[PDB]
Amino acid sequence: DVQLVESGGGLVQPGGSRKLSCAASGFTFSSFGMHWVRQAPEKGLEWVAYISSGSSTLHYADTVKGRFTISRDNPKNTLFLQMTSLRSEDTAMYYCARWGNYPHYAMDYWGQGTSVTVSSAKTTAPSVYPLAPTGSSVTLGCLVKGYFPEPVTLTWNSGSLSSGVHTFPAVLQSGLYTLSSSVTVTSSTWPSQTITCNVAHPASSTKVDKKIEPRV
Amino acid sequence: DVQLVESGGGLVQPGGSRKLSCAASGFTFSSFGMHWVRQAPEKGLEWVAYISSGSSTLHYADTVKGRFTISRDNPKNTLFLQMTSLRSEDTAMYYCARWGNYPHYAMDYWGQGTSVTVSSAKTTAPSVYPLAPTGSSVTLGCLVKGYFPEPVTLTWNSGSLSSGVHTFPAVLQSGLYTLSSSVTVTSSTWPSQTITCNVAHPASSTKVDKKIEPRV
Amino acid sequence: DVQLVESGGGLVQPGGSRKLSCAASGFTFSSFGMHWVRQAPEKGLEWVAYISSGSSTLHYADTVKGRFTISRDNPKNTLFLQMTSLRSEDTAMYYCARWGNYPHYAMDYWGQGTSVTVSSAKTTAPSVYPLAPTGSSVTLGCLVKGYFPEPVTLTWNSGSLSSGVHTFPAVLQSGLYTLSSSVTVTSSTWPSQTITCNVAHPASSTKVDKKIEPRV
Amino acid sequence: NIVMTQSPKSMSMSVGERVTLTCKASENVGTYVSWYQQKPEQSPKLLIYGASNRYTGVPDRFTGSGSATDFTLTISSVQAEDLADYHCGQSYSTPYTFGGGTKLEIKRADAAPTVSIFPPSSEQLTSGGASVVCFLNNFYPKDINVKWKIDGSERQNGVLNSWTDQDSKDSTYSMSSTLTLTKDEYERHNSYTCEATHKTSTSPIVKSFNRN
Amino acid sequence: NIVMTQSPKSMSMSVGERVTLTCKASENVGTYVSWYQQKPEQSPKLLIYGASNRYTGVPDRFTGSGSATDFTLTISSVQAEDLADYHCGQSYSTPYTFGGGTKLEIKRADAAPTVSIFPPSSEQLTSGGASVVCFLNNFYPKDINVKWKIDGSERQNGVLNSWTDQDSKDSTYSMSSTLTLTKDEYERHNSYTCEATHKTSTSPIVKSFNRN
Amino acid sequence: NIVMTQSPKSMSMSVGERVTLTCKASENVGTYVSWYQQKPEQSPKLLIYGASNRYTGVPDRFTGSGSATDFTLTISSVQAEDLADYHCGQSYSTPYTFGGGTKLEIKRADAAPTVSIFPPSSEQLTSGGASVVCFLNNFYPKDINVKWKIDGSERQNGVLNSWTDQDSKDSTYSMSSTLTLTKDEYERHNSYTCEATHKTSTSPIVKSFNRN
Repeated sequence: DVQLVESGGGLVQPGGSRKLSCAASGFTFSSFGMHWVRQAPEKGLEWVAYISSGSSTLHYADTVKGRFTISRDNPKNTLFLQMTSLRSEDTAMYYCARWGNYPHYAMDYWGQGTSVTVSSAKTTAPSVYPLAPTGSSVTLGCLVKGYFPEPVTLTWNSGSLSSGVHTFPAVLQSGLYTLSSSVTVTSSTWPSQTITCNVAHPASSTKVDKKIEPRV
Repeated sequence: DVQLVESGGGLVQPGGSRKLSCAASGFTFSSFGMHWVRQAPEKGLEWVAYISSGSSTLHYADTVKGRFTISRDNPKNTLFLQMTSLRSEDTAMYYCARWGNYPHYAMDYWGQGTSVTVSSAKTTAPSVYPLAPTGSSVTLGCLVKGYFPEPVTLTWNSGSLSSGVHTFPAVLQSGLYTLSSSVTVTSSTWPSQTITCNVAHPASSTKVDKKIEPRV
Repeated sequence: DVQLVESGGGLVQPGGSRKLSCAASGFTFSSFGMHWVRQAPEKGLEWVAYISSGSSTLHYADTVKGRFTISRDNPKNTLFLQMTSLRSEDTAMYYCARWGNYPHYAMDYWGQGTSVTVSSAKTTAPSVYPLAPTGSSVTLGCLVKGYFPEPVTLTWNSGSLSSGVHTFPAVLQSGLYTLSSSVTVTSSTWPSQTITCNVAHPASSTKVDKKIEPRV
Repeated sequence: NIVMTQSPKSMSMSVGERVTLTCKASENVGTYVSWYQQKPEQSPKLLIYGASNRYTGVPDRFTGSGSATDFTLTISSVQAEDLADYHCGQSYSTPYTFGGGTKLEIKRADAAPTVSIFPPSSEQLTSGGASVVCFLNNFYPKDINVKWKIDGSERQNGVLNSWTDQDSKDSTYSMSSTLTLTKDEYERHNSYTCEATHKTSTSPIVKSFNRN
Repeated sequence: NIVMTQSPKSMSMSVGERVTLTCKASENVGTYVSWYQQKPEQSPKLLIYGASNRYTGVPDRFTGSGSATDFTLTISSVQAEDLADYHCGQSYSTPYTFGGGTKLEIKRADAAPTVSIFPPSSEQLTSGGASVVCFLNNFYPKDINVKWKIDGSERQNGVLNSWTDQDSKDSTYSMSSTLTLTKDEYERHNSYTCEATHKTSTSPIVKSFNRN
Repeated sequence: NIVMTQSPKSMSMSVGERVTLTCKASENVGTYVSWYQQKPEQSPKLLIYGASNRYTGVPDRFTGSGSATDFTLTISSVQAEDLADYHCGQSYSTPYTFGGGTKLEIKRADAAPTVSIFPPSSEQLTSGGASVVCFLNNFYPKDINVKWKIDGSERQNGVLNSWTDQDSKDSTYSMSSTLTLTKDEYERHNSYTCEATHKTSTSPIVKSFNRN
């Protein structure tokens, strides 16, 4: 079927530049207009740019005009977004969408989204701290502190522990992100069977595991 | 010249299913009827199935009718055997053969054979034990015990020791196979130059080397 | 699909001769012009020779004219390069390529490359020396010295150790090649679990394993 | 520009009931409003085109309506899997524009938060940091107010609050509250307390420990 | 079904002599019998087609004959490389059928077996197992009978016997005989013996050791 | 001959950014320039034909352009898997010719080299040889200068330097430096030192041992 796949996201400094790609398959690419639409951390969808099937009619949102250029390479079935003079407010998840559903034109198929963060903050792995505490149940935790950019991903016992895990959305303080995660386990079997939070940070290729040790 | 190559063999549980392939080259594949023929551990050749050049006339042996299907993909020059409802008695080496030699129709070209074992026994690496013992000559040995499925392959000093090596055909006891191998070496130079039996078991990707140490 | 496979590479003395082969399948061989192109150790691609589908139009690069002959055997679907009066500068990886992509003629399909070394140096296995050294991590090494011709291949614990292995490209000194390889392992588990570098030298069928022993 | 005002941005509805989402345009549209559903991990998916046509595989429980200036998405009856962000959108003139979105949530029975408090780990302390953490787990509704006290005194400097989205398992919320201190200050006080105000309690729910 | 009865299944012939293999059909055939040679590692190769036509690269020493119900393969004179399995086959009606096959072997001078016996390795013992192994090497003819004794008593439970095919080097046979015991039983007896009966000996050939 | 001058031979670009590779011909071409990508282990693969047509399975991020004398390959945006050698090529007259090639690498953050030094093994010594080895691992950028000292004196005779290509894991470089001595000379000096100069350090990075 129709397939749209994106890449090129990442961290860039303000005033910087970057180029996103959107690969298409399962339809005649050169017969459809295509869109870029974005979605900020808070948030909501925002139309960015449109290009007709043959790259003749191009349209831009007011806030990107003269900074962004949208283009396509029809032989290679690929849609592009060239971003320059980047501002903080350009921080968003970027989606490509097909202008299909003829003759009721609509964004019928969307890519997966590729994340762009625009900041002068640099890429930093998190520190990771175990949070130890009758109950029958006991709650344990994992503090993930001072990383950049978003995201981090959290698992407990490498995915084995599912239910009762709450992973809280990150918050920015003093230039970096912090989040925490909690898990609930049986009180009669802790600590005699081990609990580990695993944290990975895509942007810096960092992975950390942390056993939760008891303390009175 | 005419080339026929097979694959798809392996271990399957009774009642299971499997598909064998036979690749052809060096002749016009779509102009020949093809056969599958099998050969059990004990043994003898047995005709399994026939398919005419254009897949219109198909024939089956009585013991496979309604369980096996023979087919071909002429554009890809490939012959197939689809096996289902597998029994123990289907355990065999499977060959494909071209129905050529017109007008004296005969199975003129054969593939290399691909082995099918049908058993509820599971894949297990062997244990490997050195057998140490005036002679001038001394005989040493290698015991390969409790593996499945067949085969294992045996070498001594990695192929360097050739003559005087006897590797005995496997025997099934208590659900698994056992075999042994012997080699004869000069008495004046053993143990001062080392003798090692090397055992490899295809089905489990296992390889084992074992030095033969003296003992009174 | 389209398949091109080469062979015939190896070591030859200057002034010597050699013949490379390129097998074709998955297309109508006799309907395409074919090329030989080469790539030296340093390096870059270099066009060597062209032959039209029916062997009537042949072209040669200036530096090979009168020394090399390109030919083909259409019934056997094979392309050849006959090399004579070999110089040092003919040392290269040799590729065959199909002249396809009609009507936008281009080298659309390439063989895997077969290596030709032209030298009066003789085939020699390497000597192999373990390089032993707090860290948490410890770095170990493997010195591969005085072999010819290229290449050698390096693994650690027979492929089991992957990440952190760096194998450095060979350098020629005093007529032979030398290279080294490094690996990083956990400091708490060395030497109590063993580390071995394995070296193999295709040209001389030599294989060497070398455990890394500690020393103060 | 055709401005789309979507309301409410947040809406809770009991299973079996009727959800209504409104989208008012600043000027008139077709037949050119579309609706998109966006589930937590995923990209928006087209739900309604035109103003009332369902797209492939969209349940009949989803119906869009309206004309001119005023459009609606109604889902009757709401089911557990309808939890998502819903966005209206005009396809009638550039610039194409979207509403601000609506987060649809399941209404359920009130639940008091289960609270755990955690002193800074020895590993953070040894690095000079001192974050104290309070988990407020499995509560409903989502509005909750957390205050931190140090030796009995309120402290709003260095407090990070974070809410999950509605949990698929039990439709409850959870939130995390972190008081960020330096070790030098942490070592100078004795007691740490997080207090929360929530619908299910007349008095503040309190959790405390003494540093040791 | 056209049943092919091939005899003998096993046949030995001295180099220079005449080998004859018979294949009788349960009903009449062409001109549709073929013969196949199968060397140890390999797939069958077509040898005779029709009933008497040689296939490409088949030595003139190979001749097939027969008609109706009764066919033959004769190789005169047999050479060392003729060692193989030979299979007859009818191509005249489905189901195509094969004979049971004949194993052709070189006849040679009698040879007494050379016997070695091996106690269980320390490595097997430590794992709880106890196989005792006897090699009976380089003998002819192939028929041989092995018995195991434990403390002088015959034991046929746990005995695995295995014969190689004829050895290309000297046309002799070798066989392996393994007595499988548990370590608990092995440790409870003192002496182990394999005894073999063969043409080259009026008395049993014996090999023994005492456990230590 | 149509000479193709390709520049730069070496180019580093941050992920997300724009790579541009130029190819200038000594005389005018079509519509006959092609581009090839060659990943480390493999043969060249056709990337662009004509001057701007993508070949099967070539990502849209790859675009070629140009005419007459001047052509370009641009990849926007560069991704981790774009690391390769890129070659331009004219198909317009014999002799068909290629550019010298461009090695595309990922630009990343500076990294100081981690250095290990190794005395000659006892096994080499016993054979009369004495190579001393320095590993300079996981650094960026790739330019680095290594000097060897023996008893404090610089020595450039017998020094072999070798760089890996960019590492797929972390986009760093590593290099090896070997000082080749005879054992007779090695035994006559006390201390061996490799010193390196790199962007990440104002002073030489040094690693040393005393022979024993």
